[PDB]
Amino acid sequence: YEHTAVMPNKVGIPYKALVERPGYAPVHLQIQLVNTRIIPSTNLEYITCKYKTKVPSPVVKCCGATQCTSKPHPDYQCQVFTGVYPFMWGGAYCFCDTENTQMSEAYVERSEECSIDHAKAYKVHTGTVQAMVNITYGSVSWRSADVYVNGETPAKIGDAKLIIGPLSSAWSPFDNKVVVYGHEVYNYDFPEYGTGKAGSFGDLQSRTSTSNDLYANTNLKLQRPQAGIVHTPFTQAPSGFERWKRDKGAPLNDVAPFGCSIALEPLRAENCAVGSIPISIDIPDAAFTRISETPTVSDLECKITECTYASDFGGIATVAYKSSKAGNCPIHSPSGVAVIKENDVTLAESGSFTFHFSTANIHPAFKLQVCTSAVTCKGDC
Amino acid sequence: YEHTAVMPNKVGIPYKALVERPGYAPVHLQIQLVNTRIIPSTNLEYITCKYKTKVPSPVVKCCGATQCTSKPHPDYQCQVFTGVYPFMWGGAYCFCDTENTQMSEAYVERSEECSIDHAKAYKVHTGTVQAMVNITYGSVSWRSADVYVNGETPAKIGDAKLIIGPLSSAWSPFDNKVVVYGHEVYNYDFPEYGTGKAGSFGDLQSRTSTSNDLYANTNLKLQRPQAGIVHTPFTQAPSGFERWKRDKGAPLNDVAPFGCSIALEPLRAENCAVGSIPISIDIPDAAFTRISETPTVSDLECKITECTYASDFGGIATVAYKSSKAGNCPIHSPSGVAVIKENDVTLAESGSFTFHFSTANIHPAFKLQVCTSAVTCKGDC
Amino acid sequence: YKLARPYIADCPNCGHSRCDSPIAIEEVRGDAHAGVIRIQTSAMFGLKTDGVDLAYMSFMNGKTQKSIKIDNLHVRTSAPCSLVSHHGYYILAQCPPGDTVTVGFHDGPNRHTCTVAHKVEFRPVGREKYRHPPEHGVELPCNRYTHKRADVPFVPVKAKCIATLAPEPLVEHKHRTLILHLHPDHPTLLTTRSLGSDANPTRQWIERPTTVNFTVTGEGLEYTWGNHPPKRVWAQES
Amino acid sequence: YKLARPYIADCPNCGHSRCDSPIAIEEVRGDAHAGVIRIQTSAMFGLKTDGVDLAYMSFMNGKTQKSIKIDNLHVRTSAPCSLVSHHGYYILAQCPPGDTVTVGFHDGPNRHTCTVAHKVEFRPVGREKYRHPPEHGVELPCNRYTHKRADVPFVPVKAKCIATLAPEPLVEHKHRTLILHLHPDHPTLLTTRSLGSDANPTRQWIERPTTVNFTVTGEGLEYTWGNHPPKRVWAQES
Repeated sequence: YEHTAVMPNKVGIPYKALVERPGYAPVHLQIQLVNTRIIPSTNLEYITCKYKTKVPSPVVKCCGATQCTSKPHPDYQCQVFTGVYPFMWGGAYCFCDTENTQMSEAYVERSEECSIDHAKAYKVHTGTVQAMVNITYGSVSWRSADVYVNGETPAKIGDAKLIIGPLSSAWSPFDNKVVVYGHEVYNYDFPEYGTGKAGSFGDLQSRTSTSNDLYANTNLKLQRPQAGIVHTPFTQAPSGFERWKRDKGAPLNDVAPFGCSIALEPLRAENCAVGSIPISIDIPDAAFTRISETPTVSDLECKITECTYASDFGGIATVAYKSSKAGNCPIHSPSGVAVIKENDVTLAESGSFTFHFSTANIHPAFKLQVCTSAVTCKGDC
Repeated sequence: YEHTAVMPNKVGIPYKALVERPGYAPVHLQIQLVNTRIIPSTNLEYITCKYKTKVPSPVVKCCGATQCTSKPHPDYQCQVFTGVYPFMWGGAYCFCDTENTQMSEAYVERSEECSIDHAKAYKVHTGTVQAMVNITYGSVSWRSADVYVNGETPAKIGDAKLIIGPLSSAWSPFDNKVVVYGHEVYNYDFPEYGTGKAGSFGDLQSRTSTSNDLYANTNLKLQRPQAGIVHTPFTQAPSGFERWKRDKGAPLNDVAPFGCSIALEPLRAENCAVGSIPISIDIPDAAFTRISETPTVSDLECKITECTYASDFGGIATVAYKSSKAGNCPIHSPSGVAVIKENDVTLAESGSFTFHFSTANIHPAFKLQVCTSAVTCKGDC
Repeated sequence: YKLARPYIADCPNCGHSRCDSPIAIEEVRGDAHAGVIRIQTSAMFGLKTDGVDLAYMSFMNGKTQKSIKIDNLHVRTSAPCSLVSHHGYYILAQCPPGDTVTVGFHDGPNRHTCTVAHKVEFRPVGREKYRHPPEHGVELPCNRYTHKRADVPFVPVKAKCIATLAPEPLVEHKHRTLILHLHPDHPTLLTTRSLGSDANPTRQWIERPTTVNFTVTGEGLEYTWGNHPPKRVWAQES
Repeated sequence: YKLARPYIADCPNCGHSRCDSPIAIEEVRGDAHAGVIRIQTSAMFGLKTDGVDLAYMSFMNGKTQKSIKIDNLHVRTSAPCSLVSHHGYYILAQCPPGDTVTVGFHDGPNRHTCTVAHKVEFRPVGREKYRHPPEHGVELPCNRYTHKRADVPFVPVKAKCIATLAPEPLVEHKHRTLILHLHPDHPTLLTTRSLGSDANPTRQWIERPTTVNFTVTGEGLEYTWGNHPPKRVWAQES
């Protein structure tokens, strides 16, 4: 029997429901979202990472022209300076000034730690959404199952065959262009491999930055060669990758309003509280009555031993009764201040059933219904 | 100087325009979109290709059961048939009757040609658009610049510096799911990577063709063993790829409206005439001359020597004039019946300047404009 | 280098009381729209005792694995086939469909032939299905094989292979309208579209002198006229 | 190489009036989330005449190729450094500030020291700082290098790096409200967000006994404190 239900991603209230079928007493359905992984397919646009600076000795031709020769490195920058140093070696270096020309070169390179201390620019194409949907029937709970949203991987557990249709909200901080550093994800724009970025991520660009011969925009501006030292001086606008990494004042991982632990590589948002999960659930016929609703439940009193104020399943209560015939009978409480975890009781002329319940209230007064007859239970949460 | 025009994507056809600027002598502008390539980002969903059915001789155990041994071949199917051959002849000699068992196996594999004689299931997400934009400024019609139509980098290539504001796809004859024949695209939907289907495209599925990785459904249905020989007989309904293969009416490669010649590896639509491409054109002052308070053009007349209608640029015409100072004047006619190819006229008195024009009318009557003087031209096409 | 040599083998179909034959074939690929066929044979050309030559074969002819120059081991479809290249384990000959490759001994009054059937799928994959290669006209999509050895097998390729045709349509551009005066002597698949922005998605097979008028955007049109891949025309007005 | 002896290299700057030194640093790795730096340079530690050792070095002094036991010959970055492992061509040291890398001989008449500019940073992989792992506190992911000679080369890898722990985080549960009495002895980054459909999106670095009350919608909250493994509740008792 197929029963299609939608469970709120709330572990405060696990969403309790009854499965009706004609000539039968209902089936225990308690649904808990144990874990959510929102996983999208990621197409890498570029790497940006910690560079290591290389300062070579600059090619100076005394009394002759020197033009920059490109030497390919991630932020290779040169500038050609004439009048490099004062005349003679009494003011330091070279007879000429006018004819003397220095190419003042410096660059940044890759570290081989640009594959383990780097952020990653991702274009994002359509994903899958997992919801670990635990559906409880009788005292047995575990049928906790992930299913890919694309209809390619349905849970075919017999007593709760779950197909998980698209979650109503699936926490994706994995938008069209997203940079992920570590766990910390930042929505950040980038082109495919277009214009550079200075003072933000895209400091190094290229599909891998663990190699040399890249395109950078760290905005290195060589200054006139300092006289009395062999050096290549520069001013710069701030190093953008490091600056972007330090713009962690609210990464989406850390402000995830579902408590999602964003984790990196295809990218996923782990253990969210996001959305409500469509579930098409194949209810087992074994968890209804024999062929007829024929149990009668009579002479009932309900005692609550304990409850904790507004809990996951902190309610423990027992309903004493006398029951006739045999079926599998619902021990749920439809009420909103408490709903019962146990939504089945194996009717076989049972006279005591201890049920576990969940609440969202500081007092457990729920009307619990057995197969036929219902009572109200009371205690304190 | 920047002059911003919007050029129709007409493959090989220049969109003729006049660039007017005061305190200068206006410049010839014709911008021809030579090629537009819409290239979208491709997620290969699967290879599917021309399979070869392999029917090996079946394993017959006389006087004992035969159990199938699975093999990873795409639509490997076996069936165990018991009591196949009675005492003596029946299609094999066997002493035993009911204990005689044949396991009838057969399968499909990839053919040797299946990585180049294959169709390709592609998911398509948003692309890049390159445009080869041929820009004429002044008489010289080759200031041509390759320019990204999508948002990456402005063309500083070519003498005419072009910026095309972003446009990720100018038209994708590729939907979310697009089938490629092997070079021709038909928009056709299919389910993502997995096991093939004998009723939709992708009778073999998996992102590579190796006949191991490939999981297929071709509807191989084993039949009861042949009587008079040991053989594995089977029936099938046509495979979904094969049904798709017999669909080849009107491929987008050969029928797409703008002349989009779809080409395959990353999917792309070559030589589309789709839409119009905004071009901000840096046309320097060098294709003008200062003022037109003395590069005034006066006493102009147009005689058309020849024209041919329905041609690219079949108009040939001449302007006699007097100019007070030399310049470069656009000889453009923003008329609809004719637009001028060589929209430049070298002002300098001579009584003839021969300009080339394009027409679409049996009589070439266009109002031709130089810098300051306008005329009407007449001839016969 | 090949790791197998010819052998006598039971033929899939040979004449009754001769099915105990020499010379046999393993597999053939003919998935090509090419006129050439790639053969994996056990009656191997491109194998002598020394291995790969271009005009020598080896066979077990009801004898032993030994070689002679092409003479007694003949490829056929059911009619002669002329080899192009021999590559050890794999043979290449033209026997156009590749669904029937026949290795046969054609000496004395008797006609001995073993024929092997193959598991080829030759399907459209081009812009049209068409005739096997002749010498004349413009090519169309095929999936040919390499025509030289590398010593083991010939590799699979996709290219374009020859097709017959007849004089191409007399095009006339006029006011936003293009008439194609056609003279096929051979069936042509005519595919059209305008290349401006007008779709015109029009397939028709034509033969015989006829006219077919098409609309144009005035910004060209493609008419593919069979036994050619897309042909395109353009102009300010077409 | 590892067994190849040190040699003169361009770097015409030393702190004395002799500057004809080795050292130019071929490659350096120090973009770790550890505190340690692996240097590849001429003026090799982990190489004596015996080849690869863990507690001897070799160097060109400016003109004298020899080996010594490590005495007054010190590696430094922007601070002294005590080596951890020596691996031939590779030096491995704990160097807390990083950035510049300075290999120097503080010998008598010729006192050479070369420094090469590089960007060697030690940073969070999460949000807890690393710059010199001690031996007290929780182990967390980092980049590091192998710390024993394989005579294979020392190259980047990821290992485990200690980062400081903080005192007991006294949680107090109340209804729809979770006050967190937190008592850092050291800078802890406190990030919170609810594990409900509400949120507590509050990053702050905290030090010293404070309280911070947070909302709970009935689905608790996650708080990561110090970037130490999260303390998370999912109850409406929270």
